[PDB]
Amino acid sequence: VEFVREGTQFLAKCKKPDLKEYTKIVKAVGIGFIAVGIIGYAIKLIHIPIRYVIV
Amino acid sequence: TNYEYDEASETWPSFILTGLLMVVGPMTLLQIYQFNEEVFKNLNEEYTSDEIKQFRRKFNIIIIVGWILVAILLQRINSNDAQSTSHGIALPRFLVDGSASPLLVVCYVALLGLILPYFVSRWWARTQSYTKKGIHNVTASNFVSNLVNYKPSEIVTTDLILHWLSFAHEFKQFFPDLQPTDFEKLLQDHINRRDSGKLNNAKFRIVAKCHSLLHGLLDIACGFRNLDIALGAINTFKCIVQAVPLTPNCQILQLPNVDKEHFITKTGDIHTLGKLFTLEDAKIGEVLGIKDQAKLNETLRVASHIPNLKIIKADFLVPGRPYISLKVLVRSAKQPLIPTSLIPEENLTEPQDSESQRDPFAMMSKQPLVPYSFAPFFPTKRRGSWCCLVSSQKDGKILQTPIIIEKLSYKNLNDDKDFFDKRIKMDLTKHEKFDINDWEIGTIKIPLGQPAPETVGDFFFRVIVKSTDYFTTDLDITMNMKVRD
Amino acid sequence: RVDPLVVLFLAVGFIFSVVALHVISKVAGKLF
Amino acid sequence: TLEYNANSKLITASDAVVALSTETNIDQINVLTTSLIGETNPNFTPQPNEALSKMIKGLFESGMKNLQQKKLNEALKNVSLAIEMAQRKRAPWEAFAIQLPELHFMLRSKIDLCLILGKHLEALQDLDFLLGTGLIQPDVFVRKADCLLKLRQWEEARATCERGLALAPEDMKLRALLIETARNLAEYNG
Amino acid sequence: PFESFLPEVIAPERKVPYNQKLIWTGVSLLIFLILGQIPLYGIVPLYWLRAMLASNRGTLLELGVSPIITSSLIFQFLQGTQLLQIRPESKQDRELFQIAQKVCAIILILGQALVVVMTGNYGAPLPICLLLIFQLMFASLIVMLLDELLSKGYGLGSGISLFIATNIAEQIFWRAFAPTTVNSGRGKEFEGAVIAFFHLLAVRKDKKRALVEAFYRTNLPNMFQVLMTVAIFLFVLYLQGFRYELPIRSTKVRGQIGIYPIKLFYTSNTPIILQSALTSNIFLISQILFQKYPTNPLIRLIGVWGIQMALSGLAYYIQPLMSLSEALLDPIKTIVYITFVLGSCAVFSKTWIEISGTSPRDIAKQFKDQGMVINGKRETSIYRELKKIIPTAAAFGGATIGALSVGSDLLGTLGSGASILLATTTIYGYYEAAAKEGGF
Amino acid sequence: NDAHDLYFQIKEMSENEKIHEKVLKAALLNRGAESVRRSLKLKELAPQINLLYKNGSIGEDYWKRFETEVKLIELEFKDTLQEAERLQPGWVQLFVMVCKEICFNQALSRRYQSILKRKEVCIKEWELKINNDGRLVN
Repeated sequence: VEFVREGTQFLAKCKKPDLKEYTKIVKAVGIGFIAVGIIGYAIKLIHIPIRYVIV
Repeated sequence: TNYEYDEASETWPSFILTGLLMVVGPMTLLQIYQFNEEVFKNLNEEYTSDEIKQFRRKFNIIIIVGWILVAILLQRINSNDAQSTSHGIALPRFLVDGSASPLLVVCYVALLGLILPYFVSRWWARTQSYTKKGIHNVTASNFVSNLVNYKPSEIVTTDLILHWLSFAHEFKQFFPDLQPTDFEKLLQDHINRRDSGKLNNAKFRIVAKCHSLLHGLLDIACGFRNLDIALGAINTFKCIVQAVPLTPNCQILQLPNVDKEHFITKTGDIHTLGKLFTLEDAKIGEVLGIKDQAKLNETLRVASHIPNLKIIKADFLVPGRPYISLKVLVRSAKQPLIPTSLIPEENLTEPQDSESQRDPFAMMSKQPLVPYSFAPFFPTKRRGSWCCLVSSQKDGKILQTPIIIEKLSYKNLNDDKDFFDKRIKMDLTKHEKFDINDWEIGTIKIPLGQPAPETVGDFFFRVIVKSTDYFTTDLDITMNMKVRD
Repeated sequence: RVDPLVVLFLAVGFIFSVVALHVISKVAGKLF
Repeated sequence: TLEYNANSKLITASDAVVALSTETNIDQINVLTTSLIGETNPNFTPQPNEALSKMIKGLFESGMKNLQQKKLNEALKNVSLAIEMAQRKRAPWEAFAIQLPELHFMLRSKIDLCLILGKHLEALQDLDFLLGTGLIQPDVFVRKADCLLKLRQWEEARATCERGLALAPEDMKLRALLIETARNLAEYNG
Repeated sequence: PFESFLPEVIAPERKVPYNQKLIWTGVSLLIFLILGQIPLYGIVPLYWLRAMLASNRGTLLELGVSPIITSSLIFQFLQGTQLLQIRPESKQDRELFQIAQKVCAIILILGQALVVVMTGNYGAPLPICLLLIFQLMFASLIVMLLDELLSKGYGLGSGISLFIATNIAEQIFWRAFAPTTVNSGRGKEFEGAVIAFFHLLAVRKDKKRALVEAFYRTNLPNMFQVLMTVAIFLFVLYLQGFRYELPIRSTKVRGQIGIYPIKLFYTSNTPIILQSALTSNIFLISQILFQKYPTNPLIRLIGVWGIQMALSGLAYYIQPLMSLSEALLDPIKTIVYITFVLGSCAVFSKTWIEISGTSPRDIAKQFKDQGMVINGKRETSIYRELKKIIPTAAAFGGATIGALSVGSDLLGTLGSGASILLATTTIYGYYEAAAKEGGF
Repeated sequence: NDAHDLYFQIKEMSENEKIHEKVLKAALLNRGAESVRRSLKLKELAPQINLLYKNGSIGEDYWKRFETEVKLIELEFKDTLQEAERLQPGWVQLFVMVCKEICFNQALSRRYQSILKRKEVCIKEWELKINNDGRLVN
């Protein structure tokens, strides 16, 4: 029961980010993830008819 | 496996529907969710020449079309009528097995073989050839070679700097037919307010381009630790932006409507704006020889609005990185002298907080910008600027790159406090409208860039803050740091 | 010794050669 | 191109227009040749000449004696002639640490003399040359600032006296010059 | 020690700005993705390893980054056993290590190439075999040079994690916007969530009738899994800002006051990686022995496969939970599996923070070397204070990692929680590096 | 911008027109002085050049050009010393000192000679009205 108490004390000692930086963080990470995912999706999609016609 | 294309055209419509919806939605939502007084912004275009106006003039439907296409495809879908697995794709049949079967692959291989490599190579070459400062490599090499074999015997003048600028490589790309001598002649005509006749469009271009070139030359000169060259560069920039040759009596020649053949012939003692403001209002017009009140008011208003500098308090600071702080008093050329003792000293004091101690430049970056300059002959519109440089006093060599400041409050120049005139001479300090807390005092913070010397004693320094657009009075002070440990 | 543009050009040439071999082998069987 | 004289053995460029660096190199080579002609020994020693220095000293003393005779016009001419002779008829391969101090000593006296006479531009140029050639002393800042004030250049005068005080802050004349410059500049502006 | 003359890319002499580095990363990723889509010419397993190695069969990228990762792990083990006795006081030793890495990567590439061409299902029958080997060999060389370039400084960071995150994000996007169709009795059905959702919303025109069916999709991914995925994504995002900061001050030069942050996810990548690797190896070994050996006491005790899935054995407990059903049927199995995964990730975090050279004693030595000290504490107590924060922080981070992973596995998101957390931490590291550096 | 080829031109002219001998030695000394001055200039300018190159505002090729010229100057000086020993045997140990003195001597002479031209520049820049005797008549 001491481990959860130490964890609670530690998280109370950590720093929770407020909204003003949370919005920038989530914006940056979402932009990056969407930018890589859309590229991947388009690349996998376009290559299917090309692979069919070529081979 | 092996999929089956849509030959009934039943599956791709909804795919295009969602594809356009996912892009229109957030864009429409974003579209739905979506300090410093300037007095010359009107008067500048009032005296600008017509040719310069013509030169400066010469030199969202995606949403609605997406909505239209959405409506069209929605109506097309609504017009439509409609154990083992059967895999299939949403792509139509004609686009993969019709008469346009090789078209897709040939345009694809074309776009992947010729479009991407050529463009990426062009972009890489363009980004690589240019320097980080913002100039070409050939011009930087030429500047360095010129400063390398520079005899200290030759005294720097304006013509020498113009001749050095005449070899700019970026001018050759603009006009591959012209010559450096032609550039020098054009710049001489511009400074002397002479007409090129036919190459006015090129003279304007090179005049507009010389700005970044001069800033790069200043940076390189400060790099080589040479003071005279930097000072001459500042003077040349002043002469270029004001379109006037450098003369001892130039602070009055930069005025809009003056006649040299009359002014120089009449008087020989007026060289600053204070000496001119010492005279009467009609005396000023009678001296300048303009005899036009409707135009005299304009020149008086433009002459009584350029900023003069004056120190209030300067001292060293020794944090982990030593940096100097300045207390500057921006005043006009008409207001009399105020004693420094009248300052409440509160603006001189600084608040000591954790955030302020971490980055002292934060409060400095809060000051507003400076308004647009008054350049009746410069092609484009420019803002005021102030570049500061620091050197040693033992030998006389520049010790760091120049810092250029842009944020400043010109509140003390507004037409509100016009009662504070010099010709009144009735001790306007004891006035009913005199409020010592109304006068704002800007601040300037300059880092040393180098660690403090390990020795003990007094070590003298010298900081200069010159103008970049006008010919006002600047600062030249010498301070010494007293390392004591 | 090696520049990035060289690597990109090598990759482009590689993929171009592969697709060229593919289309040539397809058209050889199609015509004969 | 370039032609070679036979009897004088002096090289002259026969071209109509030539670069300035080429002219400087040609003059340097000609001076070297006319010095090597006079110098007969095959392996000359960096030791300076004697009779030349003695003649220089004699000319300098003859110029200085005009001050004892209170003759202020011919002394400047004599000192200038002595300096010209010392600069021309001295071999280039002589010692530097002996050619520098004598030139400095004569130039200081010449500067003082022309300043006493009433010539300002020449004195200012000579002061600037002496300050740029590697001699920094508070004794020259005073004269430079005085000359600048005489020829009405207030900004550079202020800069000069400030730099001078930045090396000898205990001076009493530099501060008076600073006060005078401040007053003159206040009149210049206000 | 030897001599070598092989091609190698040169690093920039000056710092590359943010824009050029971004452009280079983008174009390199585009080329790497195009390479993984072209099939072979002369042609006529476990999905877990194929996804983890960022590779797929039947294309030029059938090998993937396996040779590079194997060479890196091999030299990691060689550095751990202190056999190379590498000294940081010499750069020639580092150059020799790098050239050895390259020459071992290429020979491992060729060895795996010959192995797969002699073992693969392509067939024994010669010039076709030679050209097919040379093609994949050249592809491996190209991707190796690309990774070396991205690591030389032209890229934001390493390339292996970038490619892994790329493949994970692509799998996630494909499991949500699958444009393919399948007709099985009822009709043509999309495999993506939003696609099938809008399709049933449009073609049926019945709100209540179509929504209740499109939201469940008992057989195919639905919108509910997408909501759970984005929810856990924002959750792990909010869990990133948690960090402990302690006040520090320098003693060598005065006026130097700073802040040392201690994140919650100290080495988040390693414990989940170790757990996934051990679980995959255990599953593979158990399947192999159950396929080879028909029935034995120990073979039945360690794991028995059925409807394939392991059941009634030791490997039966190690299998992750599918959904709330199997959770409520066997609570003891769920409890023991949760305890096992939590203990494993916790001890992995502990051993990794011990072996990586980031122990509280090591950071105390580092501070004493730099001369840093706590603002309101003495000098001889820095290690004593670190002992009270660092191990607890590591254990708690590992515990939360395990909890997030098991929650993702239970809620039935679009993808496995491990890949999602890896991608998120990679993106977060890139973003924090770009922010601390300073640039647009 | 050098007098290096001037020495070769003088040598070629002497090979045909039978000019005096000391002019060759003088031109050789002049070339040596120019070379040693350039070497000292490069030595004293190297740190600031390296600083600006690390700052990233000078380019890349100029750095390599500078590094090349560094040894090119040394090779030219070595060739000049070889030619000097060829012209006069046992005349090397004094040649270095003669060069080192004449360099500074001619530098000082040029710096002093420049003042005559330097004088009128300030006159034209300040618009002064100077009568004879160097005095001001306002």
